[PDB]
Amino acid sequence: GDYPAEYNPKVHGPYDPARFYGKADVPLGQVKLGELSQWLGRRNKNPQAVAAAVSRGWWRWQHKYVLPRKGGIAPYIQLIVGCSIFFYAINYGKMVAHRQRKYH
Amino acid sequence: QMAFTFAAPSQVFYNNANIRQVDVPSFSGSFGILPAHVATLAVLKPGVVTVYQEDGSTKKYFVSSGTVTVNDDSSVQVLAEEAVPVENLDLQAARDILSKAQSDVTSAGADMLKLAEGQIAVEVGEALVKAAEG
Amino acid sequence: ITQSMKMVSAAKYTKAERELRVAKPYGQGAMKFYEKTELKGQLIIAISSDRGLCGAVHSSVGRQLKADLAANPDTMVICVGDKIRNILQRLYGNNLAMVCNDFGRRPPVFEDATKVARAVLESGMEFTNGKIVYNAFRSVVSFRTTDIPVFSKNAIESADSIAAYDSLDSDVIQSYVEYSLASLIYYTMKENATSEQSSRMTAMDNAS
Amino acid sequence: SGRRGRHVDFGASVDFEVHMMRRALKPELRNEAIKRE
Amino acid sequence: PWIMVFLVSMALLWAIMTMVFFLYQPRSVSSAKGFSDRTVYLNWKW
Amino acid sequence: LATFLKYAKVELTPPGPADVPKIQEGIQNLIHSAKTGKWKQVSVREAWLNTLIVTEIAMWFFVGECIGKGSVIGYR
Amino acid sequence: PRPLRPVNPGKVRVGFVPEEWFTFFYNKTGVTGPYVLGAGALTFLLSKEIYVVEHEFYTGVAIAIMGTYGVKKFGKQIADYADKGIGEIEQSFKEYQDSSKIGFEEAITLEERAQKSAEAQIMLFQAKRENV
Amino acid sequence: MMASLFSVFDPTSSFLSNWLSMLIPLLFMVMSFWLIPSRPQFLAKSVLMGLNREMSLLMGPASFGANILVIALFLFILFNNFIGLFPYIFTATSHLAVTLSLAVPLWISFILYTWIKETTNALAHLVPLGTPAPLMPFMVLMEIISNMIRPITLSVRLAANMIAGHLLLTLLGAQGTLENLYVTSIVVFSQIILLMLEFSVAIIQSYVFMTLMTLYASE
Amino acid sequence: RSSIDWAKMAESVPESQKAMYNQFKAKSDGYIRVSSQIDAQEAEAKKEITKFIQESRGRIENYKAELGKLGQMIPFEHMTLEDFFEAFPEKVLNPDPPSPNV
Amino acid sequence: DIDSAAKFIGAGAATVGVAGSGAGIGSVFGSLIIGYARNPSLKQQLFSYAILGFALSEAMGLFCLMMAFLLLFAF
Amino acid sequence: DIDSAAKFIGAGAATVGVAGSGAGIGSVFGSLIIGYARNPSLKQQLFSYAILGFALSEAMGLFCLMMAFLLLFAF
Amino acid sequence: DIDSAAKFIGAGAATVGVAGSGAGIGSVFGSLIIGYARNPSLKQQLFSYAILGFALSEAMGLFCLMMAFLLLFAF
Amino acid sequence: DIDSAAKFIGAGAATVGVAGSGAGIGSVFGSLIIGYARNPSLKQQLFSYAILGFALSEAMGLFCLMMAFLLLFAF
Amino acid sequence: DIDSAAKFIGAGAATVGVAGSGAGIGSVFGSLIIGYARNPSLKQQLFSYAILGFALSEAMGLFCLMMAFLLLFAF
Amino acid sequence: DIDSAAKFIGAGAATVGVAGSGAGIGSVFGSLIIGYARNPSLKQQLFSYAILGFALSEAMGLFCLMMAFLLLFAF
Amino acid sequence: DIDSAAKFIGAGAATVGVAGSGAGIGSVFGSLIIGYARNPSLKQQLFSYAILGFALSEAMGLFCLMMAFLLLFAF
Amino acid sequence: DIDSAAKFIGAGAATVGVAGSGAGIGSVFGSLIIGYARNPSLKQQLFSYAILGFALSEAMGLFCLMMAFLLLFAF
Amino acid sequence: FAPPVNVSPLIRAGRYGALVVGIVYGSYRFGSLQKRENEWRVEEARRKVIRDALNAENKAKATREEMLYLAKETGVKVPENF
Repeated sequence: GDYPAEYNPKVHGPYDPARFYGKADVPLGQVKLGELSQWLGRRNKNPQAVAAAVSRGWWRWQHKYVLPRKGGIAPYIQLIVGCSIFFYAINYGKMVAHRQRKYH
Repeated sequence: QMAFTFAAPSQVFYNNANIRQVDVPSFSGSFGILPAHVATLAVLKPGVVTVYQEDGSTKKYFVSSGTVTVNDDSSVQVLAEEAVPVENLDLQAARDILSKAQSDVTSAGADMLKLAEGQIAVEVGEALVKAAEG
Repeated sequence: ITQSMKMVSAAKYTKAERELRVAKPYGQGAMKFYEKTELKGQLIIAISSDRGLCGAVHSSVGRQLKADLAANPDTMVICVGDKIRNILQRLYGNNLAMVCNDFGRRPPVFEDATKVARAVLESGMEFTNGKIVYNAFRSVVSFRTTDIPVFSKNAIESADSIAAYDSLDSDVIQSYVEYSLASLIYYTMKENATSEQSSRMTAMDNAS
Repeated sequence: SGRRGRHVDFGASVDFEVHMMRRALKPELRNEAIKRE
Repeated sequence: PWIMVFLVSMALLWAIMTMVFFLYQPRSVSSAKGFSDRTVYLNWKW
Repeated sequence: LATFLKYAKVELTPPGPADVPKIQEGIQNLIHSAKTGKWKQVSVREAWLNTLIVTEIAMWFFVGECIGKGSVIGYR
Repeated sequence: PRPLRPVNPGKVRVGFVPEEWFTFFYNKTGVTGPYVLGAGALTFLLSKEIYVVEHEFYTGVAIAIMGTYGVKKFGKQIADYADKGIGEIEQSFKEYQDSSKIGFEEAITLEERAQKSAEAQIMLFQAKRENV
Repeated sequence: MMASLFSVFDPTSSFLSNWLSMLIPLLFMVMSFWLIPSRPQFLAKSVLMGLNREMSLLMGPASFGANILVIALFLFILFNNFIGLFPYIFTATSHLAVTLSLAVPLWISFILYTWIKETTNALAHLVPLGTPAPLMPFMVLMEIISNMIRPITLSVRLAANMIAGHLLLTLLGAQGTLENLYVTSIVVFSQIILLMLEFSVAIIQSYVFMTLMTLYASE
Repeated sequence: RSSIDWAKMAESVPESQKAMYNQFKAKSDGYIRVSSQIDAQEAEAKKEITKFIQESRGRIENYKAELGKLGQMIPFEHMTLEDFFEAFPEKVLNPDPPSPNV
Repeated sequence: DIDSAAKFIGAGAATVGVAGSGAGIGSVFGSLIIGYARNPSLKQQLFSYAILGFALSEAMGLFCLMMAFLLLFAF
Repeated sequence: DIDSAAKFIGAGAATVGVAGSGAGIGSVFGSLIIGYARNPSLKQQLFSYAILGFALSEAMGLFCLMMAFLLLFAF
Repeated sequence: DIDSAAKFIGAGAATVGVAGSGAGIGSVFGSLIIGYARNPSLKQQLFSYAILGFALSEAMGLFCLMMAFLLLFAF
Repeated sequence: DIDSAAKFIGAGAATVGVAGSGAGIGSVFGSLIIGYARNPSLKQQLFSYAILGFALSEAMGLFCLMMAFLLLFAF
Repeated sequence: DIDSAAKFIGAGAATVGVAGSGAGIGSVFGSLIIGYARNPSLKQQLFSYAILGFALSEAMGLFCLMMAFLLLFAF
Repeated sequence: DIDSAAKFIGAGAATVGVAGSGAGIGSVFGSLIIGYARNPSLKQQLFSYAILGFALSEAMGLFCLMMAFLLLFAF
Repeated sequence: DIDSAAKFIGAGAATVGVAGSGAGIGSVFGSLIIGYARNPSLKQQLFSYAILGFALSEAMGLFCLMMAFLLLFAF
Repeated sequence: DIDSAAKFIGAGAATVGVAGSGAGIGSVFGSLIIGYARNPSLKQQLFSYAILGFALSEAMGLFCLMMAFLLLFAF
Repeated sequence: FAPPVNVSPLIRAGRYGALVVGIVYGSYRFGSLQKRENEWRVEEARRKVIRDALNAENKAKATREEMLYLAKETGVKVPENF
């Protein structure tokens, strides 16, 4: 649980966990869809790599919604609604078994 | 075996005398004091401090204010502020003071201090009206 | 005038010792609560009058106050009498809060003790222990200077001997102090008003 | 009670109680009951 | 799966314990007050 | 709620009777592109916007189906 | 480049939704675009019974009413109480660096006046030769 | 008045099972970056410092450094009770492994520490003070059984209050219609009142578990 | 016809810290109305003055280094816990004493 | 057929345990009156204590209501 | 019949929380008497608290009676 | 004869709210004694509050008695 | 032979309510102890209030006993 | 035979009515403690009134026990 | 074999009178705490009276347990 | 047959005992309010002892609930 | 098969009797609060008396629980 | 917000095409499943009446057997009809 091997504070600067200090890659929102499969195959798919990407996205969310000074209740309501959506997607088998309509 | 001291600042009624029982209307509620009572210190409110003397004769005394102090060696010291018996009281003066206090309460308005003093004089007026009718 | 004022003070001794027939048991029964709790300890009260040619009684009070200043220099002093304030001004004018005046020319009553107690407790100063130094009355020809230890609300609330005293809360102990302190001052005033006159009658007689 | 709640201590309450107690002695004893100050 | 639930709850409790252990606000109060009491002066010869 | 109604007035108009060649030109532009190219040459953000636009358009089918069946929550 | 801390968080519409999710649709369908999309998605999830209105949906309503009431009542009190302590930490922090700079300049004059004793030490032995 | 519903504690709802419903405190963990804290970080620091100051008189010399574990337990209970009451998140304490890990091992550690270090205290805490000779054996047996079942009672209580709250909430929701605005509004209002009661009960339950843990660590 | 500068001589000492001047002030008052030892003491005091001057210069340089460290430090507004633990090496580390509020 | 009948009797017995909750709520609020008679400046803190006690008493009542509804339409 | 018979038994057994309601109401108004004896200037606030406690004890009794009627005509 | 038997059982098991009414009346009148010992100068107001509390306690008992009679006869 | 059986069961259930009368008398006379401990000179009215409170709580107990006898020899 | 069986059930139900008598004895002697703590020189009158309270709650307990015995045998 | 079942129900229902012994024991010893806090110099008489009150409450509870064991093993 | 029926009846009976838990917790927090009326400086120790009493009363009531569930399922 | 059923019902009815023990534990700890607010210097003696009273009330409650587990298994 | 510009006529045209097609498709499907639900409700009512009569007879026999078992257990008299 230390800094990644692509980070050196003499070159980069202070550690922001929401940053990627590795190779300067093409942004995900600008891939021209003809090389998108090669773009998805370019990224490593180890559980360490996907955990690093998930934590980077989570810390980007923290830096946009929590870590600013005037942080409101919006990040926590956002987390609650996302958790309710995801656990409804988990419990969709139980939800579809009861329902309200019979034909629909 | 009770050493009772009833002492107004102008009259001293009992000076460590032997008294069977002392009833005292206090801010902690009216209570009766007997020999080997609990140590308890109480703050007097207007009303009759009736003393059951050891000869079988009971003498009632009003108190304007004061403190009641019961000690663990069975000794009481009721130190009043004004105290003359129920024998000398004028009912009409008590009613006039009560009416004046009620007028001061009604004419106080936003004056919290005058309202408080009118309430105090209302308490004393009710106590005096109640005591003089015996 | 010293021989002529000898019988003037005798009238003011017969109206201050006969008036001590009932003001003395009121002060003995006031301290009996303090005689049982037995607390040891600021606050200093001086008892005098606003009249001159008193001999050395106010000198004795000032001597006792000078002795008291060497023990607790953080004491704010409230005096009954302008002469003690005038004596102690040059000494401790930085530590003089208020001194109650207009006393001595008339025999004391309870309203004076109530006013002094209200002046003591309504100043907002933080005090725990204290004493009221007063010139007690032993005999006509000579007396003794003593003091009564006074206590605040928190001094008796935190006492180890108050636990036997029940039916108590914050309001009862607060309301008991501001009448007991107004009753001890009345005992110091009535004894001092005899000693300040009975020892002045002989000071007028010594020149007679 | 309402005494302490209105920033009035027990000395002033004592004074009012004793004044009203002295004043109820008209025909013989208001003269010989109050020494004033 | 009760052992799995036990391990999950224990790991969550350990994570919360590490979160609480690190949840503090550090403050710097090592100012220059001690330097003012070091008035070193040279003595004199007589 | 008034400003939202003004925005809906601006941006929910049915297509007029005079712009049929323009809408058919756009339809055949999409048809001629997607069978030849221009879909493997569109960025992820732009294609995501196109798919979300298509989904929003398709939602009017279900809204009009709820209009055309009475109760909104399923049939009856 | 060093990170910077903005005063305000990300722009939020409809209470919890990001504003960027709405402004993404401005090049295609303006303002009522995202709202029409959200309304159509809600009506699609309700109509097909994908989003089942079961007993849990009547608890999320009771959660949201209490949740809106608590935020709309205690929101400014708690935020101002919290933001008061952030400044007081900075007030504790600004009493460190400001005092340390002035405290060091005071310590310079302590070292400067220690040299003044050495400056006046020369005249000390020039003052003892007069008594002879 | 009509019917009710049940079977909501299923751990096998999908492939992604309900074990992700216990990791949601990690999302609500306060992750700190800047030197000057944020509003949720400062609020959490104030809450934890207040709890530490309140429980400082109950720590003791044996568990002076174990207050962090007690605070982590308090946060664990609070997050498993508050976020467990949200409608689409299942009750984790319904399965008793969570309450087992929450309550049982610390009691086992405390009773083993008592049995190893102070055996005299272990044999003397069962016997009440001032108890004569003929009053001994029934007190001994009753106190032994009660003290051997007490952590089990605490765990079953900490599960059962949430079980009762969620059952009553689901029962109130199931007896609510949609076409009748009056009945739905009454159901929603009663669920608001019940949710306030359950939130208060959850906070008080976490606080009483923290206080019992601190007082038993003082023993 | 002889006198010294008493003002600088009085202001040189920190009064009570070097009160032996005041005893010398009482001595020199009565004289108002061994030379080689003083010259040797002048040489020794000159060497000690040079030593104290270079020590004071070193202390002044250290204080200037501390002031430069404070000036080069980033402000406490846009600073992180990593930058705080870098500029202040007190830190919280693995081989540290256990505390509740570290 | 006797199982649902005994479920009815069990729920009827199970609803008795709300009596103790009612008595506890009564004791809490009566003692709130008594405690408000002495030092009425602590009104907010004593009302907070009253709500803290009332919530736990009604939680004990809800335990028995839960046991009544578990026997009735859940077991 | 046994289902309606057991509904009768369940209704009778459910009408017991009114005992807890009555005990709570008695405690509330007795403590009103006690707390009005000391500091009687607070008749308004004391009676407001007595009304609140009586209302909540009545709420517990009405919950038990509502369960008694639901065990006789609904469940 | 089974249904009338269970009516009897329910009417016997529903008349134990009189227990709680008796407990509440006892608490009311006992605290009336306690609060008349302390400050007897409010005797009429204390007794009026006692009458109010006893009336509400007997009302809670009469609710259970009404359910005992109306289980056996009416509903 | 089941109707008289239910009469016995209902009477036995009905006689639980005298427990509340017993607890009420206990609280009344314990309050008499407490309120005569202070004010010993009020025993002519404290004992009258205790007699009245005991009479009312025992009257509720006797009404419960009459309810027990009505389920056995009157209905 | 079910008549003697329900006699046994009725006596078992009637024995619950002694719980309130036991609670009344506990209340009267606990308040004997409280009333002897304040002003203990009234020990004889306090114990006479405590014995009166014990007798008047044991009367309710013996009433319940006699009801149980009567249902078992005399009824 | 109905009557053995009845004796089991009567024993289980007669063992509810021990609740009153528990409540009375709690009342008398909590009041022992109260009455020892005020005036603690009378611990001898306080503990004597508290043991007497506990003995009588336990006597009521043992009377109920004896009635249960007699209802199960004598009649 | 009737075994599971009596399991329902016994569970519904055994869950009554949380009424005493509710009454005890109400008494604990009511006396907490009374004990905070005087001496508010002992707030932490008052809260500690109130939490102790609440936990022990809830332990007894949940022991009743635990025995009810043990009677219901495990047997 | 009615014997095992009645053992179940008697076990539940016996487990009702822990209610008064929970109420007594609540009473003794609430009076520990009100006896520690007054005279806090006797904390050790007051907590010792609380432990004794809680132990006796818990002994009564576990006697009820033992009579529940005795009918269910050994009677 | 930002001032609104008119939507390019592909979202509007497809939107209203889907709207009108959804209206007519919903009408057609509602009519067809209304006929289907009518006939399904009729046959379900028939089989439900038959099943309810069979279950009522079975439950009457079950209650008779339960009352006989209760009479044999509790020892009460056995009525000639139950």
